[PDB]
Amino acid sequence: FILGFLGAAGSTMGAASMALTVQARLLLTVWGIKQLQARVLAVERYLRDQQLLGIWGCSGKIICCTNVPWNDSWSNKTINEIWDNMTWMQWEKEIDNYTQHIYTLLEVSQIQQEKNEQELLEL
Amino acid sequence: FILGFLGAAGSTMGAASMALTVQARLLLTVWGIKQLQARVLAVERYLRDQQLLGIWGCSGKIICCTNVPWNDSWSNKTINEIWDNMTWMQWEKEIDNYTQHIYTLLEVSQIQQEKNEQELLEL
Amino acid sequence: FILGFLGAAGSTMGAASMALTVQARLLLTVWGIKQLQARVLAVERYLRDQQLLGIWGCSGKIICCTNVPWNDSWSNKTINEIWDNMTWMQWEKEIDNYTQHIYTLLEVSQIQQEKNEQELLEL
Amino acid sequence: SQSVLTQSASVSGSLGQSVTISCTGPNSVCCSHKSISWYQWPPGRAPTLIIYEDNERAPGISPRFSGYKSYWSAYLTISDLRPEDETTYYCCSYTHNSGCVFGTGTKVSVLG
Amino acid sequence: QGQLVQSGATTTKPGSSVKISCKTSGYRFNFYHINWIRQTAGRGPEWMGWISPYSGDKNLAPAFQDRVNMTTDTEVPVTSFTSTGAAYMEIRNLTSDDTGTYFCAKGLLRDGSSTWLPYLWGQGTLLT
Ligand SMILES: *[C@@H]1O[C@H](CO)[C@@H](O[C@@H]2O[C@H](CO)[C@@H](O[C@@H]3O[C@H](CO[C@H]4O[C@H](CO)[C@@H](O)[C@H](O[C@H]5O[C@H](CO)[C@@H](O)[C@H](O)[C@@H]5O)[C@@H]4O)[C@@H](O)[C@H](O[C@H]4O[C@H](CO)[C@@H](O)[C@H](O)[C@@H]4O)[C@@H]3O)[C@H](O)[C@H]2NC(C)=O)[C@H](O)[C@H]1NC(C)=O
Ligand SMILES: *[C@@H]1O[C@H](CO)[C@@H](O)[C@H](O)[C@H]1NC(C)=O
Ligand SMILES: *[C@@H]1O[C@H](CO)[C@@H](O)[C@H](O)[C@H]1NC(C)=O
Ligand SMILES: *[C@@H]1O[C@H](CO)[C@@H](O)[C@H](O)[C@H]1NC(C)=O
Ligand SMILES: *[C@@H]1O[C@H](CO)[C@@H](O)[C@H](O)[C@H]1NC(C)=O
Ligand SMILES: *[C@@H]1O[C@H](CO)[C@@H](O)[C@H](O)[C@H]1NC(C)=O
Ligand SMILES: *[C@@H]1O[C@H](CO)[C@@H](O)[C@H](O)[C@H]1NC(C)=O
Repeated sequence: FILGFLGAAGSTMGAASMALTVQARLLLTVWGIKQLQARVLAVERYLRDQQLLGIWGCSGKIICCTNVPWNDSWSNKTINEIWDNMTWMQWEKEIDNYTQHIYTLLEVSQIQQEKNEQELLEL
Repeated sequence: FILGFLGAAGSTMGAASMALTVQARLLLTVWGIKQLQARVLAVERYLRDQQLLGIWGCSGKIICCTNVPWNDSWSNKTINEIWDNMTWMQWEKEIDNYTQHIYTLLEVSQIQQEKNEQELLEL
Repeated sequence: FILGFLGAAGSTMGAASMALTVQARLLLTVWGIKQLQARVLAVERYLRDQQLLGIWGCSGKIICCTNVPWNDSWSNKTINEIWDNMTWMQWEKEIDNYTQHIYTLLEVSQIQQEKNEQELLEL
Repeated sequence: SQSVLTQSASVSGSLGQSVTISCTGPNSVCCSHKSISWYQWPPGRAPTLIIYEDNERAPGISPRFSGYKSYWSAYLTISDLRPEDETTYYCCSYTHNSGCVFGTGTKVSVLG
Repeated sequence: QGQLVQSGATTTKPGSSVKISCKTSGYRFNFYHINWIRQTAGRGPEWMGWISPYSGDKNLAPAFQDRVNMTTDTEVPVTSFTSTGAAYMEIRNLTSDDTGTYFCAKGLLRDGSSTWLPYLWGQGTLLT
């Protein structure tokens, strides 16, 4: 295999982008109630993720390319000084402000993609 | 943005079909128990919808075209007098009887699609 | 319709592979607690299945072909003496040992597929 | 009368036959840059919309009625003449944010 | 799919002004424009103008601009898809050339390119 579950947490994003299905598997009365509570919460956070992947056209993807051009206002950094230097945790602390802005940009591109796809299959 | 969450409830189906991801986001001890109960029920109704979209080949779609020809027994109305006149709520009150019949028609078309797709990739 | 829900349990795999959406539909205080418990458990086992179909590239498929070549160590049996003879229950009792090995083979093929697909759309 | 949109004056037909009524004006009201609406209109009473957008019928309109618009004139044909077709018919040019520029009428007689 | 009943047959003399009513029922009055047409003994049909029971918008032909007083009420909801409203039609410099039958006409659709096309007509009112 590879390193394991989160084993590339302090690794470069280039090596960490490989084998992402190791963290895609393990993502899914006082004792009984507090055990069932965590069970329902787990399904919620997971579904919230699949929900996002669905309304982005990535439902069923681990690596998913899109249409939204990378705005340099988010980060004027090269592909090289990101994927061969910064770790995934460092990176999204830098995109932390712009993460809720890109999320909106991905939904319009999926809604304006099937809207066009609808016109395509009208012929 | 657009009007918001259900903002096109009394709007024409043509304008309402645009920006459907606004109602795709917000779709997912006496107080504690009655709060957790609503939490489990929500995940159920949502999954029942994604379940249907899956066994229709639309898993991950907002607008999804299919194969089933529109039977005029359901409604002999033009595309014009629907998408530029009736609101989405008016429409499905008219298709209310035939909704559980079309649901069956969509599943056979997805089962008889991958069955053929199976023969395709045998070559 | 066809036979119904599991109606092809003792039928040949060839006939049973047809109309698989009949078992894809019906898959999803002492009384209240033991009723809600089964409700949360159901969503879990179901999601575990969709979770697997997702990290296999089959998210949204009923019949899904892949890349992994069929190792004869699992079973040196012909396509004929399987799909026209053994029932689905007989079959997976024979693959029972190798089922957790193939599951791993399907995830690498999906991770090493989008990894290549990423390079494809770089041009 | 001052209508800039002329029709085929008057025309007649026989039971079981089909008719056709023209409709054309100058480059200011016809046709490739304007819709056309056809109205059945008994004398001084309640009219009825027959065809809008050149070839689309109103709800319930019998399939006999038909339309066609070339770059200089639009035509209204009445397939299978039934006895209840004795009246006058007018056209109209219009866009989305304009008004109905009506026609000069074409009384139709189905005597037979 | 509803009725558009108007006023009676009120005949005045030149220079004056006449009010014509147009009460709706059986259809959401706010969803479709209200057009006003007439057929005078001297011309054929003539389009006067429409009004929006929702946008409050007015668009009349330049032939009837500085003469028409066109207004509407506000629909009284009967059901979720039904209502009852009324449009009003007045004219300024009235003559005997304007003598003819007048009606109101509910629009055709709510969107597209044929939204205001006078589809559903009233009953007719004879002027001077
Ligand atoms: C609630 O429900 C009501 C009624 O159902 C909806 O209102 C109707 O909306 C439709 C579509 O949006 C309208 O049809 C359009 O009409 C315009 C005409 O507007 C133009 O002309 C007017 C007169 O000349 C003029 O007033 C307009 O100017 C602006 O200013 C006014 C000020 O009042 C403003 O109200 C206008 O909105 C304008 O912004 C304007 O110049 C016509 O142009 C449209 O055709 C175009 O668009 C369609 C696609 O929509 C396209 O196919 C065409 O080719 C063309 O490009 C279209 O016919 C209708 O007039 C409205 N009113 C009714 C039916 O009474 C309302 O939208 C609903 N709201 C919600 C939130 O659901
Ligand atoms: C980048 O984002 C800013 C807002 O954060 C926006 O104003 C600007 O137009 C964007 N530029 C590009 C090229 O997308
Ligand atoms: C996010 O916003 C805060 C506002 O206080 C700012 O201090 C911080 O630098 C911003 N982060 C980035 C990555 O721009
Ligand atoms: C339409 O549906 C009816 C049953 O509701 C069926 O008998 C008929 O064959 C169908 N017609 C078409 C053209 O699909
Ligand atoms: C549905 O069936 C009921 C049976 O009582 C009938 O009254 C109703 O009109 C039907 N709806 C449609 C849209 O046909
Ligand atoms: C079959 O599986 C065995 C382990 O079970 C492995 O050693 C062998 O290389 C595999 N052969 C092929 C052809 O995949
Ligand atoms: C699985 O392993 C057990 C080990 O005890 C063995 O007895 C059994 O035959 C194996 N099953 C298959 C199908 O090889």
